[PDB]
Amino acid sequence: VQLVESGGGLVQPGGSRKLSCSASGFAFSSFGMHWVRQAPEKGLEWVAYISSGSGTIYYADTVKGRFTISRDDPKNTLFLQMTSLRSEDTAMYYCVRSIYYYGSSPFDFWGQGTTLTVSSDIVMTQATSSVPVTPGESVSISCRSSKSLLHSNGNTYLYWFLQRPGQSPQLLIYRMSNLASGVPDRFSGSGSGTAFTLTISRLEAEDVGVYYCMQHLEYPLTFGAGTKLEL
Amino acid sequence: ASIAQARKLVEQLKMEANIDRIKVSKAAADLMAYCEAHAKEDPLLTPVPASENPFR
Amino acid sequence: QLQPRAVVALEYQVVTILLVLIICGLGIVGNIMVVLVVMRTKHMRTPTNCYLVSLAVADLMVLVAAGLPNITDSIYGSWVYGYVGCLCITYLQYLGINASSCSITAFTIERYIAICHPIKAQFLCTFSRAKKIIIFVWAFTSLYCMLWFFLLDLNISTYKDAIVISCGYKISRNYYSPIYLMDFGVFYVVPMILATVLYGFIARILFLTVSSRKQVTKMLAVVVILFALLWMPYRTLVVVNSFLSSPFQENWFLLFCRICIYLNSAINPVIYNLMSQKFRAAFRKLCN
Amino acid sequence: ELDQLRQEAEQLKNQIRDARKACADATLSQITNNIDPVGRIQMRTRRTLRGHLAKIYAMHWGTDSRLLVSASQDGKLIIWDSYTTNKVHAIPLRSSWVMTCAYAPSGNYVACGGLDNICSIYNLKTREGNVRVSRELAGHTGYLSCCRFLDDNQIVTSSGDTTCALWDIETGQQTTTFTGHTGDVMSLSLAPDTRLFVSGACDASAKLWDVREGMCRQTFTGHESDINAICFFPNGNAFATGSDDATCRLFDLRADQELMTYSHDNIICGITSVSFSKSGRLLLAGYDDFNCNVWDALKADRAGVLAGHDNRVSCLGVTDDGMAVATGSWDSFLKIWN
Amino acid sequence: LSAEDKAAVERSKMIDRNLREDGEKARRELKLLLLGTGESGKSTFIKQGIFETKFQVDKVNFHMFDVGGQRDERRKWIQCFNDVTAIIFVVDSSDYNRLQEALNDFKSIWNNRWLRTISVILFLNKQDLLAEKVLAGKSKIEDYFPEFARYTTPEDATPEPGEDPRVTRAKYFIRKEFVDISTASGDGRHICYPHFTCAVDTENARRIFNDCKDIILQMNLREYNLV
Repeated sequence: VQLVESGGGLVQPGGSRKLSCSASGFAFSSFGMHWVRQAPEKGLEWVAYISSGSGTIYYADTVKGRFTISRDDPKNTLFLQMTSLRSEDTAMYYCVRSIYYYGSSPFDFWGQGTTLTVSSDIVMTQATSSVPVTPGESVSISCRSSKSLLHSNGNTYLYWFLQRPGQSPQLLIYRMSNLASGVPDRFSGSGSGTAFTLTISRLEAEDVGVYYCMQHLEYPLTFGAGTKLEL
Repeated sequence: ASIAQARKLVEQLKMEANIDRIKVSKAAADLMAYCEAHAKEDPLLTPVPASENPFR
Repeated sequence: QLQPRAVVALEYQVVTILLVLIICGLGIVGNIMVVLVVMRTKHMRTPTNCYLVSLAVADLMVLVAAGLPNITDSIYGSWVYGYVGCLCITYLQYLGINASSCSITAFTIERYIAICHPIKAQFLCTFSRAKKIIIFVWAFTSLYCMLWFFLLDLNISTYKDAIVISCGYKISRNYYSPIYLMDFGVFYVVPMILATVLYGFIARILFLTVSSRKQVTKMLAVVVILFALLWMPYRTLVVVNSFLSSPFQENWFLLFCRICIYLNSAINPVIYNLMSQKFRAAFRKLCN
Repeated sequence: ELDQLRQEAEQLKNQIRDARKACADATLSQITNNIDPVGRIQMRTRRTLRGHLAKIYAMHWGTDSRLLVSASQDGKLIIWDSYTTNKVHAIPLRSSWVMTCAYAPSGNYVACGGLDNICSIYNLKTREGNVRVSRELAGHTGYLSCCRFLDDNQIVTSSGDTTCALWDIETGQQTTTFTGHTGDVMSLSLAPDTRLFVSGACDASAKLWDVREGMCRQTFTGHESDINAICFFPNGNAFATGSDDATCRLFDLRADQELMTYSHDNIICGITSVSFSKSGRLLLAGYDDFNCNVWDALKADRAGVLAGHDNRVSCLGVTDDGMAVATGSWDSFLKIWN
Repeated sequence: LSAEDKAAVERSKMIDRNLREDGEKARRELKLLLLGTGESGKSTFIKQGIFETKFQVDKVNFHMFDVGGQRDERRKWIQCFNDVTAIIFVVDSSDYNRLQEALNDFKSIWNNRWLRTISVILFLNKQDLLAEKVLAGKSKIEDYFPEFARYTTPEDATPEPGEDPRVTRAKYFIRKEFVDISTASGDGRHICYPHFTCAVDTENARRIFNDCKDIILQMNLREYNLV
């Protein structure tokens, strides 16, 4: 499974530029797709979403009316049309895969990303920012939500992402308790409604990245500030 | 030759004859005890309220 | 006119009441019978049953909404119901007598397609297609009968000794030639001509187990003749009256035409369900 | 030569019959006559599953009591979310003549088969996002009857010949062959400990096999026609068989005897599927008269009737927690009862 | 209620659309089932586990199935071949030793409880070898059937213009056996269509098409309340 994105560069304010992401190694038509914005020295932000059959399209409030998302099924590529660019859009843009059936892990694969340079919601709070760590120890990362994420159907909607330095974000835990495929059994998650915690046992050198806390109860999707573990 | 089939049938009957069988009453008592021990936690036999019914 | 009204000599009374009670009761029980048989039995999802329940509902409408006011109008002489009574009861009268004809038309067309083009009918005639045809029939007839809503009235022909109220027409009778001519045209001559032509095609297909070919042709013939003959008096009277100087009431011809209506409605279940084997097997499995 | 063997076989059969007669000290009905009856069971249809366009021939519940797999003659498997009636997956099949379907206890794979003589195993959890055939099991010489998973790697299949097989999915080979039947094997049922299993065939007999040794242990007779369904008791010491003679029979492993016979004078149609409740108190049987009946297992009295299927009820299923019963029939509809 | 639930039900609706499209595509074909023994030649009678055969006559798609490798004694997989358009039974003629077995097989299929409403198209393959057998003598059908001593050919039906009278009597007796078995029961729900064919005939597809039209016509004569 490979996602290759292209179309970035330096754009003067008020211009227009189109981003494209090429997909291979999986059934593109059966998966929904997102666009996620990283910011230069800030956390992740959600941009847009298109469904598998393009029936439903969602946009962030900061890009509504100026950004357009489209999907090409015969030619497995995804397009993001940007109009009326401001200096606040200078960031790195990621394409994220999603399928959304019962028992699935939506935000499973992320793209490499493209660097673009110009010139009622749920607040997800990660109070701690930097935690010094030593290999072989156990640490916990907390998360708080303005609204309870426990649904009447018994599912809570919490997603844990790990972003190693110089790499794309990687899914760790979905629905607070289900471990993602390829994730070692060191990681574990627990919580109830509003308070959440990600538990890591037997810390290794590969866990030096920044951990993010995401909700999926309602649109728009919101991320946490980010907690960094430093050796 | 049918001699091999006859020998196989005879051997199978011989190994099926030497089975330690118990009386019918003991098995009936065991089945009744199992049914009575699990009379609860049987939604079909004992219906559950609508709050405990995922198919409401 | 003359003050003392022409009174029933209590032969007209009894004869009218008994014939209406008999025809309407038998037709009502037959139509309820076919609806119950097709709904209670498991395997009546065929398009034929869609057409025949449409026809049964239309015939029940005709009976309960047209024949039973005849009992009251006979015993009492006037239309003892009200303005909303005339509007609603008469909407139901016309809606039934037109929806019966449309159901007959569509069933004749599908009989033709199924007998003369069997493989195309197997690939084509489904239950969903039948449902679509039926709902289109009912909607396009309800629109016409709303047009009937906007034109009825209670006419008062009063003698100096006693009064008579029978609900009639808002405007003059001679302006009803469009409604009645279009009614005659579509709902009488298109099913009659279609039935003759298409059932003749069916017969020429069948003639070329011959015992299965024997009774079906006479059944088709009796269906066509019954439709044409029993529907001619009412429609022709209604069209002729819209072009006369002073129309023809005479109180014994109108009985004739309305009895022909109710006989058609009561006879339809017999000739369309009871004469078949599917319905008889369903009644046997249902009712021992 | 052959006369001595025939005489010895007849003597052995007489000895085993005498052993059964000597072990029949009492009747189950006489013992259970003092037990209070279960009363009237009134189950209402709660979910109706639509989407199949042909005759449904097999179903199987998952271990989580939510996911459900169904097979139909249109050539597609559908995985259902029974709580929300959603279709999780729709798996095309190379052969449209499918007669069986199985759901793995781990929930990772499904299996199907039929007139193509091949047991096809499908992988449901793949990185590509689609359902793909893992391997096609071949080696049977007859139409593939019911199949059941032991774990993620072993499966037990029954064929239109007189043999059953144990397969290794990792290597795609037949590890053990179970011979002894003289007719077409129709149904399978696995013991809760997965150490034994029973097979019903068209010789009006049922046999008990052990998996690790491949040797037949017990043989059960009493039916007058073809056995179509078989199902273990929850405790694993008894099983019930449905046949075409309008009769359900309860058999015993420890006593090796017929224990109870379930029949009615008003039932003249064969039996398609047989299932138990969680406690074993209720026996549910699908019938050819478009209905499903609930039988008191101990008292052999009818408890209730399930009606609402317009064609032959072809399969039955009860969830592991025993909350609901799912019935599939030839009218391309599956209904969940509770 | 939840966003994931809405996405799941949208996926279910897409699956529903795909299923409806596939079912509509597969609906427009007629399915036929082919039976007969090894002697029959059923493999080569239409020139154009499970064997698959497709042919088209007058823009109508036919889908014929042959079940091979199984046992012909007991056939319990017939229940999955219910609601087919027709069943094609090919009989090896000129083989007097297994004519009784073929008649027994036809009787078993005709009286099956799952084929009460399914008609049978009967083919008597390679009538040529029958012609040389009845013209060359030394092979008496009288020995295998004692009824072939008082039987006379019907005066109504007519043979081929060049056909010998001796061939026609044997052909009519062999056809009469199957017709008698067909008419012994069935209550008129399903009928049989005899046909004489050889290995070099190219009109069998048209025969099947005409018989299928007759079958569907008789089915709609009862489905639609006419008979």
